[PDB]
Amino acid sequence: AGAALQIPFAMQMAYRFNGIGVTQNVLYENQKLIANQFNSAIGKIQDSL
Amino acid sequence: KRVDFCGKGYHLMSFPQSAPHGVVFLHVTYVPAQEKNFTTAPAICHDGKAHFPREGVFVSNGTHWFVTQRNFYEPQIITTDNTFVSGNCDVVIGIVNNTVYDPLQPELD
Ligand SMILES: *[C@@H]1O[C@H](CO)[C@@H](O[C@@H]2O[C@H](CO)[C@@H](O)[C@H](O)[C@H]2NC(C)=O)[C@H](O)[C@H]1NC(C)=O
Ligand SMILES: *[C@@H]1O[C@H](CO)[C@@H](O[C@@H]2O[C@H](CO)[C@@H](O)[C@H](O)[C@H]2NC(C)=O)[C@H](O)[C@H]1NC(C)=O
Ligand SMILES: *[C@@H]1O[C@H](CO)[C@@H](O[C@@H]2O[C@H](CO)[C@@H](O)[C@H](O)[C@H]2NC(C)=O)[C@H](O)[C@H]1NC(C)=O
Ligand SMILES: *[C@@H]1O[C@H](CO)[C@@H](O[C@@H]2O[C@H](CO)[C@@H](O)[C@H](O)[C@H]2NC(C)=O)[C@H](O)[C@H]1NC(C)=O
Repeated sequence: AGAALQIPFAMQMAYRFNGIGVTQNVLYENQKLIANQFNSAIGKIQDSL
Repeated sequence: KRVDFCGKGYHLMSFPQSAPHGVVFLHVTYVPAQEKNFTTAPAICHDGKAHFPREGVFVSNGTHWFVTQRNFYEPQIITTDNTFVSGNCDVVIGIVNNTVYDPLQPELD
């Protein structure tokens, strides 16, 4: 909707959780689990394809 | 609420008009501009407790910290009523030490 504005990835992810109804408190305390799950899922989908 | 369904940017209003064999839409759109740089932080540590913003974001012009809304810039003094606490800050990454003002303690004097 305009010129691009920089933002750290963690805060964008926090906004995305806040959008769906889960408060941002949850994400900041489980960063490692989310990162590991995301990496495993993307590797699995690559292997499946 | 869907992005770019009618108009480019945030949508406010629309006006219809007729044509010989069609319709013409006038969309009114809101576009931000004239941005700036700021230094952020995820949460604030104070007296062993971690404070998060309610609806906004922590910014710092260089010496002091403030909470502002995402799409506009009006700094406000950090208080204990526009933020909320959840647990102690020892696992959060990006924490910064600072103080949190409250009205009740100065009021009681
Ligand atoms: C929530 O689920 C995650 C993943 O399903 C759990 O994390 C795993 O926990 C097991 C149990 O020891 C470990 O063997 C795995 O290595 C963990 N995975 C990762 C990616 O860390 C987590 O323990 C669950 N938490 C709760 C409270 O149920
Ligand atoms: C960042 O903002 C703070 C808050 O306004 C500034 O601190 C004030 O600066 C003014 C001068 O413009 C003084 O009169 C005030 O006494 C200062 N304190 C407060 C609480 O208002 C600070 O100067 C700003 N930083 C920079 C680099 O401009
Ligand atoms: C943002 O990235 C920078 C770049 O690595 C981080 O700076 C490092 O900070 C650690 C401890 O604070 C130092 O030991 C490193 O030497 C720093 N790196 C450099 C290149 O100077 C910074 O910590 C990151 N910010 C956050 C919140 O993680
Ligand atoms: C924020 O405050 C905490 C608590 O005072 C600081 O943690 C202390 O840091 C010093 C120096 O690294 C250690 O010697 C102490 O053992 C730490 N704990 C306590 C209870 O004093 C912390 O360094 C401050 N700064 C940051 C960036 O967290």
